[PDB]
Parts: sequence; structure tokens; C-alpha cells
Amino acid sequence: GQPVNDFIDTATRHVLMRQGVLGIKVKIMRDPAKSRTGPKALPDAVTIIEPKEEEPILAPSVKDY
Amino acid sequence: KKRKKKVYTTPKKIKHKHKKVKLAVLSYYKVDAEGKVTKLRRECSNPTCGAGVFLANHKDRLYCGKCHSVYKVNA
RNA sequence: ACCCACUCGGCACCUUACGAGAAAUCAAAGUCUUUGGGUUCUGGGGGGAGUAUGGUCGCAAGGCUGAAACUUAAAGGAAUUGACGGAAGGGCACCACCAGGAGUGGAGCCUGCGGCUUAAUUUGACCAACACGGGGAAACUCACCAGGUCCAGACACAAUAAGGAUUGACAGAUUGAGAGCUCUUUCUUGAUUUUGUGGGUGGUGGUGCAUGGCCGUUCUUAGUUGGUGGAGUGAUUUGUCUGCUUAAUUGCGAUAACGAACGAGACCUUAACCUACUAAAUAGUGGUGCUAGCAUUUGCUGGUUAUCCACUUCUUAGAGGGACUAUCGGUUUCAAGCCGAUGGAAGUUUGAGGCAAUAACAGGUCUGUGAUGCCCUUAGACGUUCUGGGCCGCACGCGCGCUACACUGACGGAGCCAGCGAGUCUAACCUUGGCCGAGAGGUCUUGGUAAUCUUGUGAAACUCCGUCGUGCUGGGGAUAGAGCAUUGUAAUUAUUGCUCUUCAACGAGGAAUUCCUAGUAAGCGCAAGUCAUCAGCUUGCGUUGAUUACGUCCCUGCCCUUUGUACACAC
Repeated sequence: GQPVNDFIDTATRHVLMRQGVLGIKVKIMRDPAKSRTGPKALPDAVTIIEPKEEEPILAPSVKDY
Repeated sequence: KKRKKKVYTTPKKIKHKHKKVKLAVLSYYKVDAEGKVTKLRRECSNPTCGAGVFLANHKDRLYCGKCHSVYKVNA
């Protein structure tokens, strides 16, 4: 999927050894939370804001002015 | 693809080697008992030939050798 | 007779092993390296071989007893993972089938492959090779063949060398050649070279079974893997599962596992909706708006931000919205889901793609590479160039295709509508218009570096009217003759186009066998790639648009589970 194009970078290098050629492939997945371009998280990652629910009150009141 | 030995139906052809003429320029000048020098060959009428190009003598032509021009005796 | 509670003796059974075992398993197969209750019989790797011979019993068949020579590195046991099964169970796939459609295999031709031939007819590849190598080759490409040039022999050393190491050349011979290739007489040049030895350099030379990278396939399926814990001496196993559900290892759940990761999904691109936003002379529309044309109660038009004023429905593209199976009904054991209707642009994952795990294959490629190891060659070169030929050759066999067998048609006239593209000054690219020509084409200009021009790409099937009239016929257009053009240095072994003439097989194609479930099959053309010319090829695009089935496991295969195995190079 597209997060490969977003967060994966790869590179391939040929290595000249005395017996032949060795292929090297490096694949790095950076942390989505960093960087300042594009998306900051994976498509399926969901975060829920904590409600910060308070206690209920019993006496109606008015703060007039 | 398998290669075979290369046979030739014609004999080998030897490459040209430069002809070695020892002290060629002496036969291009003459001096008398006094000392005056003169040339034994004419020169190229073309300006970019050289005043000492010494047109060669052949059977029925004069050959430059640098300009590759051919002149004649009767002009 | 039955019931309850005991008891001795017996056939057994269930659970668990404290114990034992190589394990399977075992209540004895335990009380066995902590090794001794009593006793009988049997074995000493596999074969030869329960054979030969002798004895003995038997009517016989044969029984009992029973070698050696020789040969051999395993044979064998119990389990584990896989693979396989004309084994079982549950799912699934038009590269399977069913119901069908369109065919192919039959004809001619085009093209690739083998074979044959040849100087060579270069070569790789044999579901997952065979219009494939983007492989539509006149030269080039090119790797093959007949010949001819050059060094593009770095660098070092030795040798030669300004008393010239070396370079080139007019003309003739020679040569396919106006290659001074090499000669025949002689000029030029001047340490740049030449000779030898080391060393390099190049190679479409070999090896893809030495390699990298890429690609294909296994496998279009749903599969895969740590940590910690549990089981096992162990290989290994569980997690990763009975059931239901899903396209899905997708979920509901169940649970010696818990929590995770990859893959699937999510994602991205594209197609369909938006009378809602922001606009636009490179997109359009309206204005008895301006000007003018034709026909008469006003319709159709021509120039319109460059001859104006408005607007964004259509077109464009940024930002967004929109579907989440929504609502309702039914059904499942609540649940995950599934079915139907309604509403909706859209209710198969909304359609189609892109991306895509682990482990592999001696799969393909050394002929994409200044990616490359090793081997071979390296000046009479397998390097690099030039000319010519070949790759296309033809008793024959095969694969992908094109054109057809006609009246649901051929021909003629008329009607007359797309979408995806591409295009030149780093020069001759896309070409409107005018003229000539029967055509193909030629010629003078023109616009376009492009939502601007080609171009509304006025495409073709298609529609109407007419001729033909069931006759291999005006179906079909192979083969062949003559001429005229274009591209290119070169068209012969016909590059292609055009004109006239000849008018073959073929009357729907045996055994067989391919693809496909909706804007899909099929018919029809168009643009791009290739490209100087050549498209019967491919990659896309639109125009017209069915039948049949919403299924099954019969065939061919795929996934999971159980089971058997003497397979593991894995039927």
C-alpha cells in the first residue's frame, strides 16, 4: 500500500568482491510520528481522546452579571 | 554457439615499413667551389606548401608530398 | 426375582501415571546402574537361509533339528514435519465444470517455433516457450557468412633512434571501392611513435548450473512468524482452534495460552453523484446586447472580453461533501453475519486497478548495463569499422492471429455521432487552407512548443434510399502481369501506397480445444509504442451491445482439517 511510498525507503548496492558480486538491500521504515510532511501516522491507527468526565451536580444555579 | 578454428584461404599480407633513405637531403642541394648553394628541385606554387618542400621528381610529374599537388615541366 | 452394603474368585473397563519406556504406550511392560524372590525357553547387524548336507518322524505333502562359502553399511523400531493418496470431511475458481455465447482446430494469407536446405540462413526460450526477447531486421540494428581497413596496444622496462624511432600521400598497378590495404618510381612529417618483454583494454565470446539486479511462477490463494508461558528426551507442538460466519488466519466466539508482528483489510489511483463553494477569451451559455445574412410574426445563423454586459447547467480542477450496507422486515443459538424491499448518483469489498507476506525454483536473463567472478581471445582479433549477402531461403509439422464462406449481405449515393492521445528551432514534427492530379501524391502558404492549431481527430460498424437476387453470384480476394508515386545513400529476394487486369481455396470446418457472468462477451473502428518507410502485433480508448447462470464439486485444480504411508530427488 501507499504507506510503503510514505514511510519506507530502500537502496540497493552492488559490492565487488574477489569471488563475485554481492547484492545489498537496505530497507528503513521511519517512525510516522516524526517528520513534518504528509501523514503523521499509519492509515489504520486510531487514537481516542480521553473524555475527562466530571461529577454531576445536584443544585441548579445561575451566575448572573 | 560453438566456435571453430579460423582457416584463411589467402596468404598473409605484410604491412608497409617506412622506406629508409639515408641522408636524402644531400641530393636536393648543390654547392660549387665558391660556396653558393642552389636547390635541385622546384618548389610548390601554393602558399601553404613551404619554400623548401622540394617537389619530388617522378616519371612525368612533380609531386609535392605535403600539399599532394602535381605539377608538370611544361607548366 | 430385584435393591442396598460387604467379601472371595474371574473376563474386562475408565482416569491418572508417583513409576517405567526409544516412544507408541504400560496398572504391569512398575517395585531395574539405589542393578539379586524362584525357574524354563529364545536372540546377538542385514542377506545367503530355515537354504545345502546328515539324522530322524511321516504314506505323501512335509515336520523337527540345521551349517558353511560368499556378500554387504546398513537393514530395522517408534515418533516429527512435509509431500502424496483411484482416502474422509468442510470451503472455493469460468486460467474448472454446469446453462450458454464467441470461437479456435478445417481454407487463403500474416507472423513466431521446429525440421530441412545453406557460405551463413545469428541466437535465447519448449501451464510458467512458440505477434515472446518490447524481436514490425533493405544499410545500421547484428550477435551469422565472403572479404578488405584500423589500434581506439593505457603504463613501465629494454632495444632502435634528429647521421631520422616513426606519420601521411599525387598517379598507375592492385582492389568491390577515388582503402597509399600493399607494391612501382620519392616527397612530406618529426620523438608524439616502432620492436621485444611484462602488463592492460575491449569482447551481443562461454558459463543464468559461479553471481548481482530485475522479472515470471509456485499462488490469486490466505497464508506466515518471534517473545513469555504450557506439552514433549527430542525433531517439534500450542498460540495459529470445534462450530458458525467472511472474499479473507474476516470476525463471533471457544480456549494452556497471553500479548504481538507481517500478509488480508485499511491505504493510493481511477470511474460514477454534487443546479452547493472558488473561478475561467486556452471551456462554454444567455442578452428583439452590438453588427450583418437568409426565410416571415422570430426561427436558423455569421463576428463577438481583440466589437460589450452578465452567468457557471454543461467542460475544466482545487477545496470539500456523499455510503456507513442507511431504514424497515425476515432469519441464526443472542452474536458475527445473511436475505428482501424501500430510499439513494452509487448497496458485489460501489466498479477497475496500483501496492502486496514467509519460504522457494539450479525458472528466464551474462544479447539492457562503464552490474559482474572465472575461463577463452586479444593485431591474420572473437576488439572496432567498410562493401556485399543472410536472419525472409522450402517436400513438411505446430502455436498466436487477420480475411472469409454472404441477403441479419455486397456494392452505390446520402445521412452522420466518440473517447484515450501525440506533435518542430538541441529543426523539419502534427498540419488546416488554396492550386494541380483519376488515385496515390505533388506544390504555395498557414496555425500550433499546444483545453488555443491539426481536431468537433465529421473514425468505423451503424441508419435511410437504391442496384444485385441464392448463381462460388456483384460472396471471398489469394496468386500473378503491366504501369504511376512516396520514404531512403540504396526498394532486386517485390518497403509501402495507387490504377487496370487474372479471380485460387473456402458453402461454417474430425478427433480435439480456448476465453468469458453486465456496459461484461462479441462486433466496430481510433490514438500511442515501434517508426525514414512498413501494424494482419501490442498498450489503451471509445461506438453498438446479447444469450445464459447467480450454481456445483462431475472434470481440471486450489485452501484448511483428519487419516494412511515402505515417499523426502518428495507419486
